[PDB]
Amino acid sequence: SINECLKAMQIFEQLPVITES
Amino acid sequence: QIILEQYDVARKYREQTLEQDAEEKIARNSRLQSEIKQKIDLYQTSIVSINECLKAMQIFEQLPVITES
Amino acid sequence: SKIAPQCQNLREQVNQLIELLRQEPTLRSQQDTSIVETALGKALSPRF
Amino acid sequence: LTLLNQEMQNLGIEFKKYMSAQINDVVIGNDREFDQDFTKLKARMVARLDELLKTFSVMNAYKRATESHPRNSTAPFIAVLVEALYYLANELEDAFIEAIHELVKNFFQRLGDRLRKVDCYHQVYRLVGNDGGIEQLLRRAEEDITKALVNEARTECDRYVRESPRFYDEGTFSIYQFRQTLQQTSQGYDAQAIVEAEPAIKELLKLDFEPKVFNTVRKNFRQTVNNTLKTHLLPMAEEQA
Amino acid sequence: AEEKYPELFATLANDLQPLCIALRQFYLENYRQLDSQPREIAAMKAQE
Amino acid sequence: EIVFAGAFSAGKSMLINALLERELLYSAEGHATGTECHIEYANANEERVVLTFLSEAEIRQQALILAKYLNVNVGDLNINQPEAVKVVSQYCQKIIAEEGGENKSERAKQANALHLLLIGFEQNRERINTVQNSTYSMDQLNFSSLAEAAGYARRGANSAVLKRLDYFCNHSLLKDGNVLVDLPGIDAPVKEDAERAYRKIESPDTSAVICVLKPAAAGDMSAEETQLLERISKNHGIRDRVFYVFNRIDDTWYNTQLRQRLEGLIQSQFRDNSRVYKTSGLLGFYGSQVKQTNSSTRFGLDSIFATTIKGFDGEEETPQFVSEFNNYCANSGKLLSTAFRVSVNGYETSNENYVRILSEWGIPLVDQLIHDSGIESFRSGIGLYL
Repeated sequence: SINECLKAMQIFEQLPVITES
Repeated sequence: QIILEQYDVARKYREQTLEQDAEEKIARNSRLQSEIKQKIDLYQTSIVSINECLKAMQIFEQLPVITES
Repeated sequence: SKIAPQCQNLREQVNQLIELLRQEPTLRSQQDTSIVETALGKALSPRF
Repeated sequence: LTLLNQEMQNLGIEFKKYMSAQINDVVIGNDREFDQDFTKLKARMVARLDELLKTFSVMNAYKRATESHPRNSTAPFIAVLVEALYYLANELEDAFIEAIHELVKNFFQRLGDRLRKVDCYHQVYRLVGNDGGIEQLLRRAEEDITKALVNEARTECDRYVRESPRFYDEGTFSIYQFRQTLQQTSQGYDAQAIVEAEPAIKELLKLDFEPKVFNTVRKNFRQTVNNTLKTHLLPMAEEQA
Repeated sequence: AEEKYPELFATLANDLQPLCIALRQFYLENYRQLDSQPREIAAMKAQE
Repeated sequence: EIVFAGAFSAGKSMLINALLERELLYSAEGHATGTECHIEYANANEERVVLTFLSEAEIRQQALILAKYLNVNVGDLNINQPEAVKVVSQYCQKIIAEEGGENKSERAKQANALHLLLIGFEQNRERINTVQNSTYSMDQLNFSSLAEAAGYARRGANSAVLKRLDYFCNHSLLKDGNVLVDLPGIDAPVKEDAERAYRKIESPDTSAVICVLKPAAAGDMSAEETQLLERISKNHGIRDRVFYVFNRIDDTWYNTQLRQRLEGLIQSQFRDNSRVYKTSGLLGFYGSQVKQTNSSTRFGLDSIFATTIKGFDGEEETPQFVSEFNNYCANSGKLLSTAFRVSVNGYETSNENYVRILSEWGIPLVDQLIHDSGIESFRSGIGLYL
C-alpha cells in the first residue's frame, strides 16, 4: 500500500518480500 | 564483479515503473515546448504590425521570426 | 498629422513586448526599457 | 549470458593495459620509430636556423619594412632590425608547424596499423559487429592533440622577438655606426651604404638567437609532446572502455 | 515638419532593436534545445 | 517556512503588507526594531492572534543603548517615574524643535524612537513582566477583533513594546500551508539578534529565503549586505534555494545614473537570473487598498488617507502615495505606452489632480499600476516553486 500511494507521484520504491523458498 | 553480473535482474525489477517515468517525462517536455510556441506567435503578430506601421514612412525594418525548424 | 490606422494601436503593441521581457525571469537582468519608454513618449504627442 | 558479461569487462581492462604500455614506452624512448622522427625534427630545425641567418640579406628586410607602411616610401634606417626579428621568428615558427603536423600524423597511423593485429582489437570485433567507435574517437583525439601542440609552438616562438641582453652588445656591433654612413656620407635616400654593415649584424643575431632555440628544442619541447600525448589519450581510453 | 518629425520614429526603431534582438535569440535556443530530446517512448526508454 | 530578510527600515514590513493586501503590520520608519511576525491560514470563524512583550532588563538595555547613542544623562533612569519621563519627554520635544522634526535627521529619529519607546513603556506599564515575556490572546486582553488588535498594534507606543505576533487569517496563499516570517535586520545594534537571523537562515528547516537588497536605490553593496552575500554565495547548501529581490525600483524610473549602475551590477554579479525579481512594495500595497475605495470617499482620501491627508496648517498634505502617483503618471513613463492619456496640470494641487485623474479613468489605471508593480508575478513564482 505504501508503494502504491507513492506510485502516483514519486518513483522511489521500497523493498518487497516474495518467494522466500 | 558479482554486483555487475546481476544487471539483468535490476532491469526486470524496475521495468514495472520505467514506462510511467518515460510517459510522464515526455509529457513534461511537450507541455513546455508548446508553451513557447504559443508565446512566439504573440511576438510575431506584434512586430509585424510595428513594421507595417513604420512601412508607410520609414524603411527601418525589425527582425521577424519564421521557419524555426 | 500622419495619424494612420496602423499608428492607432502602436501604443498597445509596444506594451505587449515589454510584458514578455518582464515575464522571462532570466532576461530581466538585461532590462533597459527605460530608454525605449522616453523615446516612445516623444513619438506620440510630439513636442518640439 | 553471464559468462559473456564477464568477458566484456576483461576487454576493457586489457585495452587500457595495451594503450598505457604503448604510450609509456614512448615516454621512456624505447619506441625506436618515434625517436628517429624526433631527432630528425631537431636536426631540421637547427639546420634551418643556421641556413636562414647565413643567407640573410639586409635588403630583403628593408623591402619588408616598406610594405608595412603603405603610406610611405622610405624607412627610418632602423626598422631593418625590427623586421629581421619578425621575419626570422615568423619563418622559424612556420617550420615548426609544418614538421609537427607530419610527426603527429605518422605516429597515429603507425599506432593504428599495429593496433589491428593485437587480439584485443579483433576479439571485440569477433564478439560484436562494429568497431565500437575506436576510429571515430581516435580520429577526434588526433585532431584535438594537433591543436594544442601548434599553440605551444606559437606561444613559445613569439618570445624570440623580445630582444635579449646580448642584443645590446656594443662590442659586437654599435648602433651609432649609422652616423658614419649618415654624417655626410649617404647623400641619397637609397639605403645602399648600409649593406657594408651586414657581416657585423649577422654575428649579433647569431649570438642573440643561438640561445633561446637550443634551450627550447633540447630542454622543453620534448617534455611538452610527451605530457600532451599521455594526458589526452588515457582519459579517452577510459571513456572508450 | 519634414525632417525632424520622421526622425523621431527612426530613433524609436533603433532603440527597439537592442531588446527585440535578445528575445528572438533566447526563444530559439530554448526551442531548439528541446527538439534534441527524443519523442518516441521506445527511444526514451532505451536511454534510461 | 518563508523567510524575509533585509536591513533595518528597508520596507520589509511594508513589503509583507503588500503581499496580503492588508495592513496587518506597520511600516513606520525607525520603529520596526526586532519585530518578528508569523502568519498562518485559519478559517474565517477561527481567525485570531497572539502577542508577546519585552522585559525590563532588555528595555533598560535598549534605553541605555538609546541613551548611549543620544548621550542622555540616564543615571539609572527609572522609567517607572512619570517625573523623569516628562523630563526626558521635554528633552525629546526640545530636540525635536532643535532638529526641526522627528524625521528630519537620523539622530532626531532616535531621540523620537526613545521618546516613543519611553512613552510606549509608560502607556503599557501594567502588561509588562519583569523577566518572562508576557503572553496574552485577544480575549485575555479584552481585544474584540483583529482590527482592534491591528489598530492597537499599529500604534507606535504598542508596537515598540510587542516582541512577536502570531497572526491567523484566511487567505488563499496560506491555504496550502505557507508560513510568512519576518526577521530583524542583521545590521541591528544587538549582535545576539544578528546571530539568531543567521541561525534561522542557515537552519535546514527553512523552505525558502527572500533577500531584500537596498543597492537598487543606493547603487552599491553595504558591508553588512556584502557579508550577507558572501555567506550565501560561499554556502553551497542553500545556494539552490535563494530568490533575490530588489525593492523600491521606482527610484530608478526617473534617475538614469542609478539605473545604469544597477543594470551593470545585475549583469555582472547575478548570473542566476532565473530567481531575480524586481518590484516596489510601497506602490503595490497602497494601490491594493485604493481598490477598496471609490469616488464617494475621494478614492480613499476621506477614508484611507484621511489621516495622512490632514495637514498641520490645515492645508491638505499630499500623501507619499499621491505624490509618487503624480510623478509616476508624469515622468516614470510606464503609462507612456498605455491607452491612457493622463495629463498633469501645474495649476492644480496634488490632491486635485489625484481626484481628477481617478475620476477620469478610474480603476483600470490602478490595475495597470499594480500589473507594473510586479508583486503579482513574484507571488506566482514562489507559489509555483513551493
